[PDB]
Amino acid sequence: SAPVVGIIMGSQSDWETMRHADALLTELEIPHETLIVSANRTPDRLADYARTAAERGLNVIIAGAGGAAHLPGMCAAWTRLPVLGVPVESRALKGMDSLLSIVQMPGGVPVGTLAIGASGAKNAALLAASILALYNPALAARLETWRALQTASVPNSPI
Amino acid sequence: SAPVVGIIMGSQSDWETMRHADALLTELEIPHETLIVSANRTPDRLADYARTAAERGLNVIIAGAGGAAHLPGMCAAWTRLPVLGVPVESRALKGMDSLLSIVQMPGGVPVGTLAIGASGAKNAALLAASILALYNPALAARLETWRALQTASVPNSPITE
Amino acid sequence: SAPVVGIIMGSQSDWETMRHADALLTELEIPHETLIVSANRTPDRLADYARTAAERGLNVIIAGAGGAAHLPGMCAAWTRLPVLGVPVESRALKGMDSLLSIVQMPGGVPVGTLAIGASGAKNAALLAASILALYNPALAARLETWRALQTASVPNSPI
Amino acid sequence: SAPVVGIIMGSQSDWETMRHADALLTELEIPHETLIVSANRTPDRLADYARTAAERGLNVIIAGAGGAAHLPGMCAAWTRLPVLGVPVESRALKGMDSLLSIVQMPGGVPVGTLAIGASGAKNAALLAASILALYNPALAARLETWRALQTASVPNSPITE
Amino acid sequence: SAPVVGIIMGSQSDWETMRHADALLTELEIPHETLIVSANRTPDRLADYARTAAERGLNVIIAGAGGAAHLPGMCAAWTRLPVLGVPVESRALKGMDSLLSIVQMPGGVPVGTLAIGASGAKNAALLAASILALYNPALAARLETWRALQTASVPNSPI
Amino acid sequence: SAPVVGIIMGSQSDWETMRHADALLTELEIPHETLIVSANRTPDRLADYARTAAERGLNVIIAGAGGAAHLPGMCAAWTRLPVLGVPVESRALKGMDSLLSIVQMPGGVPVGTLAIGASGAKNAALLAASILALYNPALAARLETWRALQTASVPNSPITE
Amino acid sequence: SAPVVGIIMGSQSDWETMRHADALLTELEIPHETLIVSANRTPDRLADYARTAAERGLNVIIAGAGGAAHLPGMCAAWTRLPVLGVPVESRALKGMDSLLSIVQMPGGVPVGTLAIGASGAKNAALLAASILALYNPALAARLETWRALQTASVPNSPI
Amino acid sequence: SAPVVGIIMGSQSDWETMRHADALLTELEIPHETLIVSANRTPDRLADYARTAAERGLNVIIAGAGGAAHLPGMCAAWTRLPVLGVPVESRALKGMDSLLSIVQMPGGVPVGTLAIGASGAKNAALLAASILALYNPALAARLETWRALQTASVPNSPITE
Ligand SMILES: N=C1[C@H](C(=O)O)N=CN1[C@@H]1O[C@H](COP(=O)(O)O)[C@@H](O)[C@H]1O
Ligand SMILES: N=C1[C@H](C(=O)O)N=CN1[C@@H]1O[C@H](COP(=O)(O)O)[C@@H](O)[C@H]1O
Ligand SMILES: N=C1[C@H](C(=O)O)N=CN1[C@@H]1O[C@H](COP(=O)(O)O)[C@@H](O)[C@H]1O
Ligand SMILES: N=C1[C@H](C(=O)O)N=CN1[C@@H]1O[C@H](COP(=O)(O)O)[C@@H](O)[C@H]1O
Repeated sequence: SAPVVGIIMGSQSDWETMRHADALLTELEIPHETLIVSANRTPDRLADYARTAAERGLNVIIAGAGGAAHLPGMCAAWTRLPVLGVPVESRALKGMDSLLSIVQMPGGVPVGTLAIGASGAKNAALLAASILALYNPALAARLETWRALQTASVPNSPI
Repeated sequence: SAPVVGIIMGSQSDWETMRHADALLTELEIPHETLIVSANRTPDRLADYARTAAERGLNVIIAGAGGAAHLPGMCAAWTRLPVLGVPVESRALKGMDSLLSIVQMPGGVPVGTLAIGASGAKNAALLAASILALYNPALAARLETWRALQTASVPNSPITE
Repeated sequence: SAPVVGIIMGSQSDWETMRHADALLTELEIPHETLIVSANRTPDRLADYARTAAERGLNVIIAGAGGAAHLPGMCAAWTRLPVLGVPVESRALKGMDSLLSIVQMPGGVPVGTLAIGASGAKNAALLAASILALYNPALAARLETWRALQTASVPNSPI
Repeated sequence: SAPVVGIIMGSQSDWETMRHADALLTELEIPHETLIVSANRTPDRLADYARTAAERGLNVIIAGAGGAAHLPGMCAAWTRLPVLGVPVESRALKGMDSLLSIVQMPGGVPVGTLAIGASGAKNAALLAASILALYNPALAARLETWRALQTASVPNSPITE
Repeated sequence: SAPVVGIIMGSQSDWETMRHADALLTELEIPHETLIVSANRTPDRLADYARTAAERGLNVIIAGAGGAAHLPGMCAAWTRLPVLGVPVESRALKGMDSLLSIVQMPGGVPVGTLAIGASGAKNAALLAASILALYNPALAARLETWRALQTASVPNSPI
Repeated sequence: SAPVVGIIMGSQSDWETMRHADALLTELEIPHETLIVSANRTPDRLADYARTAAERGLNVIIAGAGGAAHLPGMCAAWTRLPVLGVPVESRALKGMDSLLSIVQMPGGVPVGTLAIGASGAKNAALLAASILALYNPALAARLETWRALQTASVPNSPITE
Repeated sequence: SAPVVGIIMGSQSDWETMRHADALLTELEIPHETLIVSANRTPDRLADYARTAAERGLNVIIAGAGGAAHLPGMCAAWTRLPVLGVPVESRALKGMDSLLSIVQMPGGVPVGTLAIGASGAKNAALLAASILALYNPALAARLETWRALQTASVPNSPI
Repeated sequence: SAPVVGIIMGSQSDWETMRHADALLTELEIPHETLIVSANRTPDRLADYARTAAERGLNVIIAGAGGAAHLPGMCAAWTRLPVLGVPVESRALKGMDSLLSIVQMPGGVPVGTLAIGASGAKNAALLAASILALYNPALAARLETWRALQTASVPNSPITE
């Protein structure tokens, strides 16, 4: 019942994108928390959140942000847990700024980066699930089922 | 000594980049295998590798590729295991083609992507380590020590040649 | 009556773009099939489709996909037939990601790439027709007529 | 020994790239001609070449060009034959100007575009081969053998210098 | 009364952009013609148009096109007259493809390139006017007046 | 021998690029002046130059600049004469910053932009020549001869080292 | 009561973006002026404005423009005062052209550049405030309060 | 001799770029400190530095970083002082990743960004100088003299090797 995955995002504006990560984890019955945390506007909140993640029982953190998107990398800077990053698409640069600021992390501080937008958010949840599946047979089976349903449900011809 | 991490790359040319992932895993004492598999040139070899990864005991796959990089994504298409992708720097487009071909995976088939080049390879290994550390106390301690040393090793002031 | 060209696309989302390829082939009376095939979501479906293409009588394959667009290159990886690729334009990167993932194929596995979007889809069909025309006089004549009508129909002044 | 494939390029500078297309066709025993034709600098030469390609027996045209690359597109404008385009890498923009100028053809005038550089030239020849193989059993067998050898020749593990 | 400037565009689709060039020339009372000419769809029409431009009395040609935009450069390839190019903005790449295909012309075949879109079209007309002004005092004066009105009409504060 | 074309550049560093414009004008026998003027570093020098260009007899101004290239645009802001701009290649961004800073002029202040680098400088001179040729029969003939020679000088087949 | 910060923009079109800078300065009670000044259309107006800035008592200038955006750099070329630049997002290149034309200034003529768009405009005002705060305790306190309210007001969870 | 400007950089590798900022401040006689602080690798070190900057007497912070450059932005997150950012050129992406990671700060946390590379470092120091000059007549005169000399030092015509 206690969250094993933490979904954090730069602002309310990111919810439209990050909700796909939330929905996916719920579907796979993965206990998690969903919060707003800004690296630049709430730096101490991030430090505390990331520092204590492991102690609170979290195993994976999904972080999403737009623009310069410092959130994912800074979260990874304070936690030893795997951090997955979702570039949130934005008006001007369509998430290209977010993508580079997240994926180009220096050696030593990784952020497993997913695609820009909703699909990236969804995949961050699926990637987190695949990580948890390594030591949770029940979840692993549910993940196998989800993947199998995806493959089997793709139509053979367009409508 | 059974491998828990599989490092695959599209070619020998990618090794200069992927060797950094191999070195880091060895440093952290994580048993792994290193192979060359091309999605575009040896698709059946990739299919066989990816389909049997889980049953062979692998827990994480690190895939490196450049250009129209399809290796990580296709590997992820055949395995339920987490797949981490490393964009190998390309000559003309400096790895931008590699990056987009890897990171822009459709919803439903994830590939955790790392930085272009050596730094990415190193982080892919560190990310796989943090994944394995979730259920390996010994490795977790080793990872912690490694991270802590990195931070304490950063100089405080610049050296003027 | 048996299809000599196969139009495959990553998902239903690509139909809005790939229908232009379909329409063009029908106009030129080129027998063909139109299907949904995902390299990442239905890898085995793609392997089987591409592997058996030649045996089924297909001469050219038109493949369209958005995002990382692995479909065209992976199809070419399994078939000896000419594979033409159409980058499908997408929200964030406007098909630039799709273009690079398709056109930058390594030496040994070609994908004749067309423009991003509807025009690329239309041109993939026209390119496939020009290939088939090399050994089909009737089609070659119809293609000559289509090209001639295009050139002759361009207005001399804007409205 | 009549040519069935025509390899045209904008300049001598493009030859370093296009020679790879020439070499591959020769390897597959495909009769072809190799010429220098510039759309921007020798437009009338291009018009003559493209208009007569079909009547001269050519079946596929491989065109290489860099910068504001118009050679492939204009060639396609005058011939009904399939035209394959090879973006030659440019100094400043690393071939991005070459790529967009070639691949972004308007609906109605196709140009099958290949990768930037040598790899593109090689694939343009392989693509032309696969086109010709549709109605040439002998070439088809040769192409098949070539592809099969490429796949079997890929190493299984990396060499550590 | 005979046109001294020719405005040519790739297709009707470009009119929304190229009309700004047309409007500007009319405002400055510069005799001109406005036509649709496609380098790729009507190659012979372009060759003939460009080849005969000088003989017909044209002094400057404004050419606009989107996508690969071969029109401006190919026009310059056949005429000795100054050719000005306008990259027409397009759906996918926002005219970046058009810009590079026009501005990156090789040494020996120039195309004076203007900004992407309506402003570029307007400026192509103004640039053509500044060229004609060099040997037409009446026009030069009207151009001076237009430039003076532009500068004087800029508000001092936003509304 | 009064100059009719003015070639200005932001710095000595830009000369390697702009010398190509100077050489071409001299070749076509077009009297011109070549100076260094920076919009960002010598704005008043630019203002004086641009305001008096027309009264000094100049007919066309060729301006070269790199980086946040403002020289061509600001020159155009002060003169009614046609201003041609040459984007000088930049180190990091390979001239893309130079290109956009020059070509994206607001409606009302034109700058005819040429290719990044040497080719652009050469074309700026050729464009200025074609402008001057409109009312100079002698130059027109020289320009025609120059163009015709360029086309006839293009090789027909590639040289294989 | 006399303005200590000058907000200048390329045209009325930029107001939608630059108003955020205006609003921010008013909120922090920083006396300022808001004007339209075009480097390319009103060069002499800019020269005079920038040259006299210091004499008029201005301490910081915020300049915003789209497209080639010469305004910020040219303003900095004529004044010794700190000049902050805001790339205004535009149709075609989404402000990437504006960003490079502003940030890539040569050594010797700086322009502190902010993000593309509304956020950049807002931040230019905040940066100007932080500069003024260095020698105005009352403003410094109000700035501390504004920053504190920003941090404290960020929600803990998305709605 | 108390420092009023703080120059921080992510690594020793960034020094080649940031030394230009150090040199300019020293030239203008502006007391400053130069340190190495990484946002991604020494976050706690950055937090301590940024939080105490104001109380330690610093007035302006110049931060240089490359790649996923977070140093300037995070420093700005903890201090009310103006923070100027210098994008350090990166190998593959030539500093574009550095630039976007720095300049695209969210509304509410400003970072005045300068050009990619050395020029940016130099301008960051000049910008900090102009800020300090607002309330330092002596420095203002020195800055004025410096600017005036730069303008008068620009050559009027190019040197032909
Ligand atoms: N860049 C940040 C910073 C961070 O945590 O890195 N705080 C949030 N952002 C991003 O700022 C962007 C716009 O936020 P806004 O609508 O609150 O102004 C969002 O994409 C958010 O993720
Ligand atoms: N990238 C792929 C993968 C493939 O086959 O390569 N499967 C399909 N896609 C692309 O994913 C994009 C979005 O698909 P969606 O609306 O089903 O989430 C489409 O452009 C589709 O072509
Ligand atoms: N690229 C060309 C080619 C040329 O003349 O270069 N013919 C026209 N185009 C461009 O094709 C684009 C789309 O045209 P369309 O709406 O007729 O399909 C237009 O921007 C037009 O300028
Ligand atoms: N590029 C300039 C020039 C300048 O001052 O640098 N004058 C104004 N602009 C920009 O031109 C763009 C479009 O202006 P417009 O709507 O008046 O045509 C605006 O973003 C404006 O900032």
